[PDB]
Amino acid sequence: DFNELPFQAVKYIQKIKPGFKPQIAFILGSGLGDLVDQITNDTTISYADIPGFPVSSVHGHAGELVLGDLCGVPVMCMKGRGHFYEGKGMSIMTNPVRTFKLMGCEFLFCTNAAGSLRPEVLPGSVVMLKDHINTMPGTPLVGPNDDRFGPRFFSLANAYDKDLRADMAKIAQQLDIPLTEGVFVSYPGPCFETPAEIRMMQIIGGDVVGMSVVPEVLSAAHCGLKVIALTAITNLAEGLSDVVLSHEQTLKFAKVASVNFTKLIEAFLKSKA
Amino acid sequence: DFNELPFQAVKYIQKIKPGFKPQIAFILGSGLGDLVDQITNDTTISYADIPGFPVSSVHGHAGELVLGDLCGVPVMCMKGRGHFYEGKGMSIMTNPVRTFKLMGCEFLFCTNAAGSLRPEVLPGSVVMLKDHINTMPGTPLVGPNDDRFGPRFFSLANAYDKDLRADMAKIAQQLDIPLTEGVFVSYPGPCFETPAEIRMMQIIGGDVVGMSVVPEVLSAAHCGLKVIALTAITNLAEGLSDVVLSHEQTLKFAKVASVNFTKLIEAFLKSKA
Amino acid sequence: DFNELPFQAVKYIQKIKPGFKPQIAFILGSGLGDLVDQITNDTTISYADIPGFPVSSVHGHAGELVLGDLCGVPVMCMKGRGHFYEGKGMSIMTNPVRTFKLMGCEFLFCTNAAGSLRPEVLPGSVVMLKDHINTMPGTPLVGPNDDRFGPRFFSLANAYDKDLRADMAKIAQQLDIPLTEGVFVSYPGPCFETPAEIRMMQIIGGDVVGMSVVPEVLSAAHCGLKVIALTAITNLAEGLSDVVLSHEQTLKFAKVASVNFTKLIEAFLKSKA
Ligand SMILES: O=c1[nH]c(=O)c2nc[nH]c2[nH]1
Ligand SMILES: O=c1[nH]c(=O)c2nc[nH]c2[nH]1
Ligand SMILES: O=c1[nH]c(=O)c2nc[nH]c2[nH]1
Ligand SMILES: [Cl-]
Ligand SMILES: [Cl-]
Ligand SMILES: [Cl-]
Repeated sequence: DFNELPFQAVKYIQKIKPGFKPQIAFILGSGLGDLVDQITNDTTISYADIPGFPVSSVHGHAGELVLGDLCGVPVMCMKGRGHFYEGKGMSIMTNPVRTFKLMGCEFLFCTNAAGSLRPEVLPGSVVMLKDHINTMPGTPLVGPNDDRFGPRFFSLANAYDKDLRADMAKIAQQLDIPLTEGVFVSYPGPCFETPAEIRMMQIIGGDVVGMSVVPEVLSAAHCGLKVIALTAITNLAEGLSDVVLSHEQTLKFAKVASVNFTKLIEAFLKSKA
Repeated sequence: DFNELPFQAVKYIQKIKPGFKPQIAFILGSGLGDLVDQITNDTTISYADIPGFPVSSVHGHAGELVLGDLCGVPVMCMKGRGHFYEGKGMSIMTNPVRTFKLMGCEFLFCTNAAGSLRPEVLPGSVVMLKDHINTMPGTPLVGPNDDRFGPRFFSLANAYDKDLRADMAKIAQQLDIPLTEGVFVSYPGPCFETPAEIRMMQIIGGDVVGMSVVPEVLSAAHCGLKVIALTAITNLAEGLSDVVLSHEQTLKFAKVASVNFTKLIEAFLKSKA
Repeated sequence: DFNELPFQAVKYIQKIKPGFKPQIAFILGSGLGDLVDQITNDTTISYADIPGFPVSSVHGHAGELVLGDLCGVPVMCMKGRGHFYEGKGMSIMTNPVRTFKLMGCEFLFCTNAAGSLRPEVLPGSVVMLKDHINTMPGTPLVGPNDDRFGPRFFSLANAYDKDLRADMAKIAQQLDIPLTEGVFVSYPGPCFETPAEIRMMQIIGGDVVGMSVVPEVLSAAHCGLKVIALTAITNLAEGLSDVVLSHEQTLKFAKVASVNFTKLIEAFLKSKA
């Protein structure tokens, strides 16, 4: 029955907001939740009410899907995501991503907060992801394949769509907002990484490290939903500075990064309208 | 009851083909399924009918065990394997390998199709595996130990038997068929690897990358079944060429590689008869 | 109900030994089990009788908790641990560690036997751990967070307490016992590592490799229990010598290492009394 959930999600969403045809899906991580306040003609749906969507174990911290118009683009925005560290496995974002796909989104704009493995890319920066290295155990597609959504095996050669990256690089350049491209390393968490793990990630070629992104990106590649993913850098990774990592610390720099992050998103959306 | 399955498999196989005493076990991966057509005095058993053997989730694509004589050697050939990405865990090949052991095979000849991490080892090549690096989560032997089959802890120093490798290297040299030796890196799949993951695998010392081999090889080391393993290279690994990876692409070069792969297997078997 | 087990463990332990107020917790791995013989005013409790404590699958090899006075310090010593390879997941040491915490221990002294990734650190040596790289799948804290014990996210910057390391380095220097500091790499097991895996671990910056430590250390960091961890080197890691790895081989050098290991522990305890 897990496999049917996106079809039920679609029927539910279509009944709540008849007529609505989203063009772009968003996943809103730390610092970017507030972007939903800018959506007009909006409808908000609790994840508790949408089949297959993640429900947090923390009382009062369940996410919401916001549907509406943003900068001339019809969007469906997940305010909140599920993570591998929640204990529901790597497939925790597969049904939501398939729901974006079936709703007709042309692509997914994934956002998250994370640490920089490069000392010269500082807290408060935004980075555009160009590839990943997965260190979470397994992948979301382990298990029987649902061929309704995609093939048993699939290439990750364009997992972070090349043309969307070129589109956004042009926007950043127009805005004079620095936007490096980096390789994302996933980590299971929910502890932050040790300093030795961070040095390992540098050795194997990582630029950014975090606890999300990979599950939803792999689920998207499987069902052929294009992805662009940008990250708010909230700290240099463990061992690279003397800052104490904590969710409070994360949220501090996520707020900072959100100022330019929002300018990039708005200009990008206006360019797609 | 999972632990008893090989004893039931043996009783079943012995009833279907009384008298048969296999000398060598094979696991036949992509391109090498057709080798079963060369077996004489053959009996074929659907995996569905053998306790503990893997049954695919894909309608009509269940494997078969073929018992008979090949080039003067009594063999038992698994046409098809189970993989970690099927979602039954790392132990999906443990009962079949224990079945080879209890049936009396002197060793296991493992075959698979995979990508080359070395640009100079080209698609259509055959490589002999000499060691592995496991990146799948856990190992097949996680869980209580079945001491009927092997010890709680076990060395992997000769996981790809040294003397069998020397035997096969002599065969390849006699035949003038190039046969490099390589370190195999396992990957969970069922996505292919990203280009950054491939560079990571090069950095850590890999030569070949694929989605099988390790589970059955670790299960074999535990129960003391010797292993020789050869791989058909079906592509350079992701990012090392501009080919699009897909199962169709795999099968294309598996057919090519199978020509020399079969010559090596036949000469090797004649040398053991 | 898993989450309540440490509270039940505490009530049970307090009833069996009313009044007892441990200052330091120990986990006793290979070669160091015998240290419990030196505890006075001792009480011994089978793990079978303590809620949440690990019970081995091997008949007759269940561990025991020993409570008493050692070198002027009230201690609670786990003689035996649970491991990831037992198949109960990464959380197999979480309840025992939380039990140490609730009992009031000021820190945990973790001990284990393991392989050296450095050829110049020889079998029979003792190493003090300063950091780790986890290669086991996931972490003990994957799943809903029990905020009674610690936060959803947590830093590993001081996972091997810096001041305890300085304390012990002074002891080793006073005793003229060599004590290098090393990065520990965890491995799922229960196979030992391949030679290629060992070279990978050297490449990524490891100094010592073993099948425990990480689960209990991460559980301790989550609930804020300070850790000092020392390792008995029982072999150079696979491929670095011609010794055959086996539990028998491990136990051989664990006995050797235990002589200086015990001197270090005794002097360290006297310094804390
Ligand atoms: O895994 C992570 N590592 C970090 O450094 C970080 N910062 C924010 N979020 C993060 N996640
Ligand atoms: O994991 C894999 N990587 C590849 O490049 C490949 N080619 C065939 N089969 C393969 N499996
Ligand atoms: O994973 C391990 N690797 C080893 O070399 C070793 N020696 C003792 N115990 C060990 N565990
Ligand atoms: Cl985030
Ligand atoms: Cl194959
Ligand atoms: Cl130990």
